[PDB]
Amino acid sequence: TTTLAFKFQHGVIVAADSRATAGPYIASQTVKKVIEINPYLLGTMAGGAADCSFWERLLARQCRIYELRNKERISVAAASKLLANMVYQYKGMGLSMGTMICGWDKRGPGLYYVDSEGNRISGTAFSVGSGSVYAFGVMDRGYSYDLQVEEAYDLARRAIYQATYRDAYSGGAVNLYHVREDGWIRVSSDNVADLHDKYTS
Amino acid sequence: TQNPMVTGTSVLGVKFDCGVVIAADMLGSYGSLARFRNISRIMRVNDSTMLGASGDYADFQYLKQVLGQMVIDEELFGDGHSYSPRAIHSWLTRAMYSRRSKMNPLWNTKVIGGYAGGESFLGYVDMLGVAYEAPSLATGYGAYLAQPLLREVLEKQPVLSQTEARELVERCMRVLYYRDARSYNRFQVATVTEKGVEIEGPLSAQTNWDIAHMIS
Amino acid sequence: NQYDNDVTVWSPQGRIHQIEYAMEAVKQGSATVGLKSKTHAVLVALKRAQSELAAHQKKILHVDNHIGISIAGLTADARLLCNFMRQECLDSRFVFDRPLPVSRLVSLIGSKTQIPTQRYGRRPYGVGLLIAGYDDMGPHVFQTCPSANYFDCRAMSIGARSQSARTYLERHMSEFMQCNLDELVKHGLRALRETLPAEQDLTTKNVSIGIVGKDLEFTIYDDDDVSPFLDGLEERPQ
Amino acid sequence: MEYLIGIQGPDYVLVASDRVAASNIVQMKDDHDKMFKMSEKILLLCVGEAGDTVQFAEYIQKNVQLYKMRNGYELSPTAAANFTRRNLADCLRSRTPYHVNLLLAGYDEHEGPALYYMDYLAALAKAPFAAHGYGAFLTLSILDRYYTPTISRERAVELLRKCLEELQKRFILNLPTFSVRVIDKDGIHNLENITF
Amino acid sequence: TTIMAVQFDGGVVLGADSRTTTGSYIANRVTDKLTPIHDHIFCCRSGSAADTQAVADAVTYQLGFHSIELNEPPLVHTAASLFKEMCYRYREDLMAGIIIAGWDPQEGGQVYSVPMGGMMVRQSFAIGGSGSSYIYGYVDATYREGMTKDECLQFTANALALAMERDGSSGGVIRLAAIQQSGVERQVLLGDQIPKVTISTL
Amino acid sequence: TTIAGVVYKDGIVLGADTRATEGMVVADKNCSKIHFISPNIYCCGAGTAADTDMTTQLISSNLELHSLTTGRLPRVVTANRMLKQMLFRYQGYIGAALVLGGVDVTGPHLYSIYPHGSTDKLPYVTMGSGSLAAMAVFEDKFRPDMEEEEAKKLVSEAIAAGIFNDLGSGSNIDLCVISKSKLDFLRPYSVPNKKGTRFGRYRCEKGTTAVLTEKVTPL
Amino acid sequence: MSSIGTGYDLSASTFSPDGRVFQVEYAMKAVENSSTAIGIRCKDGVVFGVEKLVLSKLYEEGSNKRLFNVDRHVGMAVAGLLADARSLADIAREEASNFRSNFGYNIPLKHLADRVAMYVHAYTLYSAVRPFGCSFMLGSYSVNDGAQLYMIDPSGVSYGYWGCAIGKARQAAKTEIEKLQMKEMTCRDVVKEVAKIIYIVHDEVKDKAFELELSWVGELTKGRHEIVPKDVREEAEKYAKESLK
Amino acid sequence: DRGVNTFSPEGRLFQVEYAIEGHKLGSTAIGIQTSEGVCLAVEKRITSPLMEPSSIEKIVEIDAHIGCAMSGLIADAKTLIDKARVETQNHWFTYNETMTVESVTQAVSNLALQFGEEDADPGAMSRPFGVALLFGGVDEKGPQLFHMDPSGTFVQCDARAIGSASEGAQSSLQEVYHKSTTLKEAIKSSLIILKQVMEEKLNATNIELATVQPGQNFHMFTKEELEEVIKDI
Amino acid sequence: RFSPYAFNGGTVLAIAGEDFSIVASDTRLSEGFSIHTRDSPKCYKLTDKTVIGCSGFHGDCLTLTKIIEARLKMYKHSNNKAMTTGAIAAMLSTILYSRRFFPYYVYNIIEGLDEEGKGAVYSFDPVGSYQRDSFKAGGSASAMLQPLLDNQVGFKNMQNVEHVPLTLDRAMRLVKDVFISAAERDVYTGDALRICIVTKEGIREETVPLRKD
Repeated sequence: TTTLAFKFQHGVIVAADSRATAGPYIASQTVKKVIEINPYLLGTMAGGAADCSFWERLLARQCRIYELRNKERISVAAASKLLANMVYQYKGMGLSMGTMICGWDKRGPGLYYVDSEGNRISGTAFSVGSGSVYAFGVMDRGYSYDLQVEEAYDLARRAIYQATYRDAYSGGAVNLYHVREDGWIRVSSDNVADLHDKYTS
Repeated sequence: TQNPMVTGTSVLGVKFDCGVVIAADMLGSYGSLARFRNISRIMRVNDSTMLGASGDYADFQYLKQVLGQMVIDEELFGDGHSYSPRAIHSWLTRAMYSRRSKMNPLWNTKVIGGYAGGESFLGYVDMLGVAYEAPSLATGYGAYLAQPLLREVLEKQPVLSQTEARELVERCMRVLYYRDARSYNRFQVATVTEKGVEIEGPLSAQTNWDIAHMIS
Repeated sequence: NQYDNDVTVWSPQGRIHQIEYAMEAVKQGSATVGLKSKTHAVLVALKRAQSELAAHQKKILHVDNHIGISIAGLTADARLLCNFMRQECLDSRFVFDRPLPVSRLVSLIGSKTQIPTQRYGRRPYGVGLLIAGYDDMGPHVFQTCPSANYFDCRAMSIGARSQSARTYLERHMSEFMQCNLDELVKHGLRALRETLPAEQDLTTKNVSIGIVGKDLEFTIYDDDDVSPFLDGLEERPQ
Repeated sequence: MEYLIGIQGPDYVLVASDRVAASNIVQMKDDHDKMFKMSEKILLLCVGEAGDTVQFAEYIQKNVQLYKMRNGYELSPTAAANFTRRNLADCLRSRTPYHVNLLLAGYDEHEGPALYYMDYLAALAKAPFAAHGYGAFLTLSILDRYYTPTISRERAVELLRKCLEELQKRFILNLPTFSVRVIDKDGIHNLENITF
Repeated sequence: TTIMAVQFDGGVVLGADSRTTTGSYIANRVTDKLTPIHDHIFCCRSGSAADTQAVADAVTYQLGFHSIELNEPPLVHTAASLFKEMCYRYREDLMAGIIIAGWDPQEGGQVYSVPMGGMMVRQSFAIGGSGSSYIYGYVDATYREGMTKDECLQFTANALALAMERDGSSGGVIRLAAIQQSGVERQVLLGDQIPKVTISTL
Repeated sequence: TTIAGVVYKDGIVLGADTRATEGMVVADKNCSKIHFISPNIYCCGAGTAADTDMTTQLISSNLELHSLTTGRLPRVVTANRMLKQMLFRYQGYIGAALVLGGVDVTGPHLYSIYPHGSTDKLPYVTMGSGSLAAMAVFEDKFRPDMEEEEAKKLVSEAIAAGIFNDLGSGSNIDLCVISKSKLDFLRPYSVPNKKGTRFGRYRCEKGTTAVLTEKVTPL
Repeated sequence: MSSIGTGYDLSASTFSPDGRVFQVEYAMKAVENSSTAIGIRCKDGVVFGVEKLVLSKLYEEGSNKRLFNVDRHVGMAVAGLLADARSLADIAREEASNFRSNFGYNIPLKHLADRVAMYVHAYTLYSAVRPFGCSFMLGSYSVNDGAQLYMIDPSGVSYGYWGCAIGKARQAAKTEIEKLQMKEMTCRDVVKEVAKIIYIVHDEVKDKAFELELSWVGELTKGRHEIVPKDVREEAEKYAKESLK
Repeated sequence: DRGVNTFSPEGRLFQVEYAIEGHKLGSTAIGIQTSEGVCLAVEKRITSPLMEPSSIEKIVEIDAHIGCAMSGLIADAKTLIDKARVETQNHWFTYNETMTVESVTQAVSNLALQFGEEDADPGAMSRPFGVALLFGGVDEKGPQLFHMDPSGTFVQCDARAIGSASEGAQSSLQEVYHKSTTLKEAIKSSLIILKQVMEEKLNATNIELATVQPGQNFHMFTKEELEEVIKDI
Repeated sequence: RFSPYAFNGGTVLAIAGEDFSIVASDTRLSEGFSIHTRDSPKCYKLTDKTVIGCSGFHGDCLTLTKIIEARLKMYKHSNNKAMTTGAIAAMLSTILYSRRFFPYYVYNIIEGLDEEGKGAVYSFDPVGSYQRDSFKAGGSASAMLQPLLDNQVGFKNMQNVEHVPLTLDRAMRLVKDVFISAAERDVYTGDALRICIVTKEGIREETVPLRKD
């Protein structure tokens, strides 16, 4: 429903799509940066906006879940990452807010996708996004998106979406960091520039 | 920048340091809004035997810092086994009290000029009422930073390490000028000198008002 | 006896044996020597370990950018006290921003150590500390007891069989004062070796040095530059 | 505050409750597959309604509380007792710094009268009743039930009441809401009912 | 409010005080006595609003009372004026209370202090205070000189208060004058049938 | 709102008050006593806002009780002043209570008026509620500033009667509370200035305008 | 009695049928063990004379010192265990520092002495902690309160003295004070006297060896507690030595 | 009676001397630092086949690339390990990278001796723990094995053994284990030494091995891997 | 950005360019608290090792509080972690301050420019709200894009070949520094006196004062 960390579900994977951006949307403070951070190999997330705030809540989420997963020898789910983030952030509220992370893992009841925002919204949908400009994007994408898309098939879907998105979008100094998450692993498909993909596609 | 509303204000205090001494003129007179409650007030404090400090801005606020500095010094001197008040110690400590209050949305405003002589170094330092420390060449305080300081800086630019005497004429000159440009001034002003003897600040001495000029 | 059931138990003489008995614990610890000149404060220490097939973990601890300590006694307790001192030294650096006085820091340890010795149903801390610190009044090397009293020495040795080492300290007492950094460390090694038997002469591996002074901040040499001080051998001077 | 859309029609053949899946932040819908009726226990429901975020928040705490009584008593907790305990818990949270008005919707099995629905206002008021609406919508639906009331109403007749509402909701209401989850509850399990 | 004043005497102090504190039209205290003690060493004359002065007045009384009995010989006045400072440092953006402290301690010898509502404490010869009791600037300056004679000081205080009550509105009714020596406070009450009336302002 | 005065006379202390206790300018109740009797020794008049005054008297009464019993001294009005000043500060200067504390010590009878300020206020003779100055102003006028007890008691009653006449808020009976330090004579009817007209004629109705379908007693 | 596991020396809440408290008494025997600290009131100041115990051969000045500055113008000489003395220095210095801050005048010795004594006395009452094993003197000059000398023991008493001794030799040392007129007498002459008393009282079994430390707080220092000059110490040392012969 | 807090004329505390003995009571654990990685081996020593051998653990993770074998009272150690888990991830929030073997070990050791039996806070120990921990992992710096004692003396090791065989095993390690012995050979050295304290022969249900090797995270050896080292001892 | 209210302003503008092992950090040589500049001398820059050089600017009250703290965090890090201060010191400090300043809005941009204790050069940029990133261009102050661009155009060489056809050397960066400072005075009117550029290497600290042109 908004950008900055966004995910949509498939059976085979989830798509992880994110921006590299510095500051507010009015200027960058750097050009080289990747804001993409790997908190656990369960999935990737990274935002922007109120910078301290996103990093703080995810770092708590990362601490709790990772200790529990690693020691217990029981894999934590989509539901668990989401519950930790939710419980923490409402408490901390009044100390700036703007967390926009997308939680993925495969569970006993099948693949589960929950969208975590800083209001305290916790949502499953066709595609969800939290941050800013993807709000427009969910409209075109839904049409070109099946319930279950293959990984390869999904990579081609991202390339077209983006290539039109750069033409519409007027935010510069970004990269589209593309990751497919095959469950409790995370691999990086490509980290292609938004300026490159308009020519290709 | 913000500053609290000031009632009793200390304003224009110059300080320029010469070898193993500093000369200062600070007003001895603190107006409270309008009425000059104390024409006899002392903005000069004794941290220890070879330190002095002189402060401007809200006079009230200056007294809060004096006590904290005072209680810390009282415990630390007298024993002098290796611990006592030292030139670096007074500057930083006083800066932190000011920082502590900077964290709150109301800060206690005084802008201070430390001249000290510690364990081996003669120091002339500037402390702010929100914090910050540095060694300084010449600094003004309160109203002196906006109004006279640049003409004082200009005299200093050929010779930055001149004598007490040359400083003494400038400072004596500066009160006739104080009256002319700013209002909440008196011409009974205090001459403070920090030396190796101690911190001396005799009573208010005066010279001409000189606002009787009209020649164009 | 029953002059040492708790650290509140007085003897008719008017002495708590547990605080005294806590000093006997310092003798179980490893030999450390503290020496000062007029520009450096030097700490010479014995490191021991259970694996000598592995590098020996330092017995010199970090307190400030010009303060280092050498412990003799209880290892956990010395580290335990160290943290109170470390917190204060680093805090002193924020607030006061002088290079903190050895005499000032040491008295604050005296207030905390007094707490359990004053308190019933507790043990004193049986660790003796030699602190090297350099402030702007020059070096000081101070000894702090298992009690709470301090000595400002020019040279001190507390630890195992420390008497043997003092015989050296008594003999070159005049010399310490004039020295530069190099000279302080060679004397402390010659002292250090004496504690131990006649036929054991130190290696660099089990020697850690914490050097403090006017020309330097805080550097710990574990074998780094230990080899030249050790050179010029002298073996157990009686 | 009331500007959701709930209706619950109590009978003792069934109790039909429906809600929209339409938790919307920004301009699009974060939930539109998540169910808006939460499972406290396998025969008990709480439906939390208010702000989008505050809804998810109310349920998780409550879920722990229902189950806990089940454990403590060693039987299913009393319906009357739970409903009152859910009212004390929503008033306690009201005191706390974040002010939370929450419309709760209690479905319980009671010793009488049969299948029962106990009704909760945004005055944080527990009330026994038959014929209820939650949300801004409560006001029209309670009134339609009032013209034609039955509290032992069969399932066919429940569909007729529903359909006169659904066409009205589509053109006269600000909730055209083609995305709805509708469920009819017998005393043993949750059955899914037709959606218009 | 009240005209309060204290002028420094021979080695001790001469006081003046009014008897009304007014909040505009409504009298906060119809009767105000600022001659009473607050220990036997120190006395103060309290000005500003009624509530701001009263709260300060009871704490300096408590601290001072404990200090003379605990020490065994009485405390000095310089302590009393610092106790008032502490309070004002908290209340320097909300309330204000302009206290002017005078008496004499035996132990270190005579003191005249002004502790302000911003918090300061400084030694003066004579200070007169209140908001509308600042209108005697000429009067205080001409009257006070360095070591003024006791007979002159007595007349000048009564005379200054009179100029106040007539000219400022806030002032009014019985002037309470107090002359203090080393261990004793002696008060005289000057009629409000007596007042010297202002001469031709029209 | 309320019209309360208490006086220092040549006898002891006479408190005068109108009955009515009002929540604002409208009567919550037209019965009871505005001037309240506490322990035997302490009487307190109440004025200004009702909500703030009744509760202040009540809370101080516990404190004063503890102090009286332990100390075994009779209550002092200066003492009473300090307790109200400290309590009201604790609350943070919320609400309006002009309070009239009056108690007899072993010396003279002593009367004080404490407004809500949290002042250390010494009167001479005072009246409270309404506007503090406005009520106080009367005392200077009718009292020559000391006259015999009986003459003074008719005088307060007469001055308080005038405030009742001028300000219709006060209504019903005027009570005089003659207070010593063990004798509390509560004279309901010192003067009745006004009273209502009889509610003799009904506005009752038979059931045919509203009816009843139940009469049962649950168990 | 002294060997026991319940009460007596474990407690101090205990009373004997005589009324005694043994623990508080054991604390008193502890102050006795080390050498004497004397402090003499003049009508113009206090002069101390302290034996400063030489416990090694690698001494520097101020090592194991017993002279503390409680306040700017208060000096404190301790006798008995130095462990307990360091904690007592922190508590006394702290009560004084806050006093100066608030009152803004020189701490009256009568007040300071009452507060430290209360603290010692709170421990003697308690069986929960032991009481300090030292006895101390506080001595001072001011013109706001005069020259004052006070003494606080392990029990928790504060009374003023005009010349006091704490430590082993105190019964002998005190006698020498009755000989001297010291109530009226310059602080310059009294330094000569404290030095000669100490040299004669010392013997090689109260403690091995000492370093003479005298201190000023009087008309000479102008109301400052400072250590005496190198000159002053040596002439007073000399007079001690000449009287010793 | 006399207290336990007291120092003895030997010059050591009573409670602490008892705690070392507590280390000696339990099962033996070997932690060997090789420069190819750090292996931790522990004996299961099961007496019943109804037990499920996976869930007998005595190797627990401080970190995701540091493993720890613990000895003496199994229960007493577990608390120290619980506090350790919170610190390692906490370290990730602040530094923004994972905790070292050295940092974690010094922080737990401060807690090890704090003991005041009477008149000490209930949020602090009345008695010390009788556990010796062996923290073995490879971290940013490289393979490190640190040893922690119940006396709160921490030291760096390359080969350390603790448990009933603690003195015997430790001597025997110094002999075979050197830094001219590879990682797989370290696993063979530990297995031989293990047998005297064990009641039976070595098996793949009677050892549990886990190795943390460079460039890899902590791996718990599977039944096949345990069995390959069993074949050649 | 924000117009000084929360904390005192003290102006100043920071430019940062990273090469490969040489990094220039420049800020103006002034201490301000008031509209006038007190003294040219400053202690905005503080070095902790030759390995790391930190610059805190703007408000002077902020500048002293955090910089000393950074010296404390360094000390702690060498002891416990056993990695000498550098990159590791830098990531840690930016989180704790940026929480501290951002509810009551941040008026200092601290920039840690160093080498890691394992090696590889990092130049780190906070907005004022916690982020750390490695950069080869950086602009920081209210004018957080005014320098950024020159480093983007000249260093990166994206649609540019006339500053270098590749990427700048050490000799080239120092030449460019003097030029950039002369330029800044023209655009930004919040400076007085002198501009100080410190060049941070793993092997040489350099300092140069340069007059305001």
